[PDB]
Amino acid sequence: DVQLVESGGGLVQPGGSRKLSCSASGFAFSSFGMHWVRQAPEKGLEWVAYISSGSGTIYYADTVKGRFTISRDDPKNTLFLQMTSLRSEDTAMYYCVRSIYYYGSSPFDFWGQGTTLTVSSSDIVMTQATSSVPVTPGESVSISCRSSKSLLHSNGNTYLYWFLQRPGQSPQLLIYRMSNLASGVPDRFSGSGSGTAFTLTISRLEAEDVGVYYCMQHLEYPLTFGAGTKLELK
Amino acid sequence: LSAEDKAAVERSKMIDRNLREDGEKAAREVKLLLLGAGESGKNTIVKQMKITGIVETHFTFKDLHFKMFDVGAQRSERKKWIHCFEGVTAIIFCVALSDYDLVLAEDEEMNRMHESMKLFDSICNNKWFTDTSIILFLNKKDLFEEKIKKSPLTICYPEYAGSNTYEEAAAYIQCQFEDLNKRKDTKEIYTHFTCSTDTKNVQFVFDAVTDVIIKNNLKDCGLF
Amino acid sequence: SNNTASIAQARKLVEQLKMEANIDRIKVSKAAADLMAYCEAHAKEDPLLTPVPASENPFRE
Amino acid sequence: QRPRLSHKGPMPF
Amino acid sequence: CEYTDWKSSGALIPAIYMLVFLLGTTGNGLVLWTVFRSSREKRRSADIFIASLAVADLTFVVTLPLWATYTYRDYDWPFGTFFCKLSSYLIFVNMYASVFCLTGLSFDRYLAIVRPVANARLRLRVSGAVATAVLWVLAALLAMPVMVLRTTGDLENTTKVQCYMDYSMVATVSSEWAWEVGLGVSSTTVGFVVPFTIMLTCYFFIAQTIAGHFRKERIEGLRKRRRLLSIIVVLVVTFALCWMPYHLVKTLYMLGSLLHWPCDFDLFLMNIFPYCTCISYVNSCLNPFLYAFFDPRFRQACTSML
Amino acid sequence: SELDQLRQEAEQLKNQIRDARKACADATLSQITNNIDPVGRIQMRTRRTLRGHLAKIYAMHWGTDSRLLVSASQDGKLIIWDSYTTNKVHAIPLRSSWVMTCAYAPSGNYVACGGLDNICSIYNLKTREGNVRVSRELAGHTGYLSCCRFLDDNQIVTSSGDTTCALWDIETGQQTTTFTGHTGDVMSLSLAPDTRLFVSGACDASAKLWDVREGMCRQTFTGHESDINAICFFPNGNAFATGSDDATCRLFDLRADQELMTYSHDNIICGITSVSFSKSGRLLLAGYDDFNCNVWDALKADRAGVLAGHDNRVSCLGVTDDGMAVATGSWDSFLKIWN
Repeated sequence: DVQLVESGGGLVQPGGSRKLSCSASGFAFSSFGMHWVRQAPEKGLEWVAYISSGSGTIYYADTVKGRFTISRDDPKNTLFLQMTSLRSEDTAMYYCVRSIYYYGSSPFDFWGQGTTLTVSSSDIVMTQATSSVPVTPGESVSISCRSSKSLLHSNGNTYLYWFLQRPGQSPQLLIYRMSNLASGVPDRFSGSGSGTAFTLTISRLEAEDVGVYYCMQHLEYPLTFGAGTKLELK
Repeated sequence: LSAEDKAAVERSKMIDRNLREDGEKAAREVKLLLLGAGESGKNTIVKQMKITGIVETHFTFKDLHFKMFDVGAQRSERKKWIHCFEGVTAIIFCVALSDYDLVLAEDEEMNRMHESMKLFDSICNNKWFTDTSIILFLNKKDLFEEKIKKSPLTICYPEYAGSNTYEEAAAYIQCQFEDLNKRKDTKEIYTHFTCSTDTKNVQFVFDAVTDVIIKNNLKDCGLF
Repeated sequence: SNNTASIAQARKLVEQLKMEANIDRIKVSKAAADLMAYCEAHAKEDPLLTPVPASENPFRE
Repeated sequence: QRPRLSHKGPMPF
Repeated sequence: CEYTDWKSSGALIPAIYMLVFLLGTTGNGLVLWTVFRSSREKRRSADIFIASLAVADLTFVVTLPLWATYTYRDYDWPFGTFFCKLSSYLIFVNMYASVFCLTGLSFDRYLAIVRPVANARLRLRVSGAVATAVLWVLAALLAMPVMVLRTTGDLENTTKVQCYMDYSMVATVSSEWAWEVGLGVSSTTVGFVVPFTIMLTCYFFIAQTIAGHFRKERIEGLRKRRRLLSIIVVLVVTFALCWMPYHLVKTLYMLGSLLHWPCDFDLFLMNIFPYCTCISYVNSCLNPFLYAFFDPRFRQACTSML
Repeated sequence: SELDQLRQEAEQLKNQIRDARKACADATLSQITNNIDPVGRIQMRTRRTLRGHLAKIYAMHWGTDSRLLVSASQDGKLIIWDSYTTNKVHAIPLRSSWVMTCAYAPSGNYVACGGLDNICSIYNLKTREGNVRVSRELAGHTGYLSCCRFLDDNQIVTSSGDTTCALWDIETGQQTTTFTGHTGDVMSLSLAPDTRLFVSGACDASAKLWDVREGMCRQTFTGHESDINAICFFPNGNAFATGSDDATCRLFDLRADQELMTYSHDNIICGITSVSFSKSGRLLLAGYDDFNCNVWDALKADRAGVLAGHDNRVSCLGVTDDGMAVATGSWDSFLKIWN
């Protein structure tokens, strides 16, 4: 029922300016904090901007700046993203994210299919040193991740999120905030982990478990991703 | 505070602002209580001011949003759900003036008007309606006048009913209902002889509600 | 008729009263002892009865 | 000499 | 002529100053105690405005004894240059706050009981914290150029200290009086006059809209309507006869200085300013029992106050 | 007539029940627990003053996690409270603003409200829509709903104005059980910790122990002088407390079906709106009409504290599942967390 479709993109002249629009459906748009997340053509994800519900807090990244502007139209359920100068590093697979925040919420619950943008010719670091692991069916494999600062806040919870990017598919939330299972996700994707280095558990690996696993910290707003761990089916 | 904690705080502020807006909207709206003894004129009154539990009403007269909760169908102990209607501006007590020469057709010993008299006395002297005015509507005045032309009022009221004239009988009954208000200083009973074809009862309710609003504003300020 | 309905109501009231009267009972002394034993057993985990340190308090801290 | 009513008493002017 | 010589006046002003102190300080102490203890339960719309008026009078009479001893000492101000700057700042901002809380109460009563079905949103969006804040800030800004004049030091040098308003630190003696006239005229315009105009023009409408709604011809109804219609005038005219004498004697003197008004009057036109001052001061002590105390629920709240 | 004979039989049965209770009344709880150490004075201070409601709070209910909290009011709002940070998680606008009871499901995904509309409305707290939508309107009662408690995510028990209690199926809107044995207005129902025997109190000054798997008035509890307003099960499901407007609250056990203790004071002339029990069942907090909630020692009928600090009558009251806090609500539109 919940659907997010991205519009706008393609090829841009150097120092160009194009607006990316995201029209929402199937959920209460005005109660969700919209996001924008980019992805290099071969590398991992990267956070771009964030507009809260009610247009209260407008937080951008460091690589992108005043060129990138994020706007929300509660009416008509459209999320926007405009830029004023397109450097060569701005060619990416941009993704929209819905995020809702209360006590037991599940932030980064849903994503979108994304849109293509191509150019024309401190922050916590999530490393995830493991790059490729051959995986066999049923084999219980584990994915590691390490941050540059302790993610366990004084609220008794840590702000590490886990995502799965199947080949050719949009990123999907697996566990949110240190091993809390998301909605519509098989229970084989367990979590577990503590401290500043965190592990994962897949248990009975199936054909749908193939892909690349991404990390993200939600403690500080820079919101740094990490290079993923591809699971080659072998 | 973490990012999620601040976002939750912002959500709480948005919820608080919505609650404040809703409360301000509701504070500028008038609560009425349609509650009387006889249900025969109940339906007529509620229908004409409109045009399995608590039923609602929403009519706007002269830029005043009214809601009137008719609670006659509850058929439960009144002492437990009547404290809910404590903020009600006025109770529209509708009673049948044609119950004269009738004996309620059920008890066969006590008049329907006589029972409605105790019902009024209880409502008007209730603890929660100390400062709540009552808009008394005496319906079936046509049937009352034809019955008074048929026979005198002495049958229903042997204790000096007055005269055979409809005006005198109605005045005596209206006084016999008004004097039941022991607290004749805080509240004020608004009596109104309403015809079946009459359409000014909505205007009468509006006038009574405006007067009660002025009274409550006077009390809210220091001028009381 | 109404008389038959009253007879049925009286019969069901009598049946309910008999069923309630058939219930086995123990001593009030035993019930009080059980309540006291539960209270003494769980008296060490009640935060309201014995205030917990402010650090452990989810509200004070 | 006319006093200016400003010497004695508060509320100057 | 001149040579103001009233032994009785000099001997009497300190006593009445101290009397209005010993009356008003308590007369607002009880009001503050009530409006601060029994506030969240009563939730009256006038609590903010009566609280502002009560604190205005409290400050209006707190620094009275030093002025009284100033008069009694045959001048000779025994206090600092900054301190009676402070005193005048207080007893002037308090004057403005008193008249403006009276007019604010009048305006709130207008929006409450004149057009209750067409002015509720305006009343809730204006009559409240924001109106009080604007009133107090405006009072401070109108009393701003007052501490910019007062100094301290003798002019006869016969050990006669005074803290007159200098008017030379800001201007010259040539246009000195010619500009004090204008400053006092503007002060009269924004003091007694304008709040009196607004307060009367809205209390009159309150009467016009209440004498047709409480006029239900019934014994209790006439008593209630008589009470309200009488208290409206015992409200307006109290301000109107304890503030008008001050602003009339003052303006008569100021006009005469440029009119050479004869001195067959000066004997008391020069020495009734203390008496008009005392009358204006007792107006402050009379406010608590009229724009506050009257309402019996407030009264029984006062009985709850210790 | 035969009606007189049946009435005589009923009177004889009542006499037999009374005689059995009297025979089983060998001692008293007050005598048995007189040698124990007095609890002492428990002075609680408000930690969180939950503000935002704009009318009388008619009911509240704690969540299972002892942090989330739900409240209802005449404004027409059901508010989920984050008691730790005073954050309003949700704000549900009711269909009818005449609510007298609310419930938090043990799983935490459902909240139920009802009142003078005679409908128990169930709201879905967890949805991909990102909002709270009404999931089911359980209707069929002929009186105002006064108390509703969840058994599971698909089963609720509802005590209405009319003498009828109901066990409902959330999925299929039919009523599973009829629970028809009262002779008056039934206000408060409790629920055993095991959810197989729920007790309920009415306006006949009688409390009924109901069997929920089949439907049966297992036991009847008399002793009050006026209508029972509040009820609460003991931590262990073999006792419960009742509150009435006769200015008394009593302890009724189940295995002996007699009154154990009556908690009354001379200075208390007002009624009781809500009652509740603490963990270990040493404290019996009761919300009175004299504007303050009172802490009673359950084992010893003696004063142990007063939760003063509510302007109007204390309507609703509840203790957490972990016993950390007491959340008290009143008609002055304020929710207070006492610890």
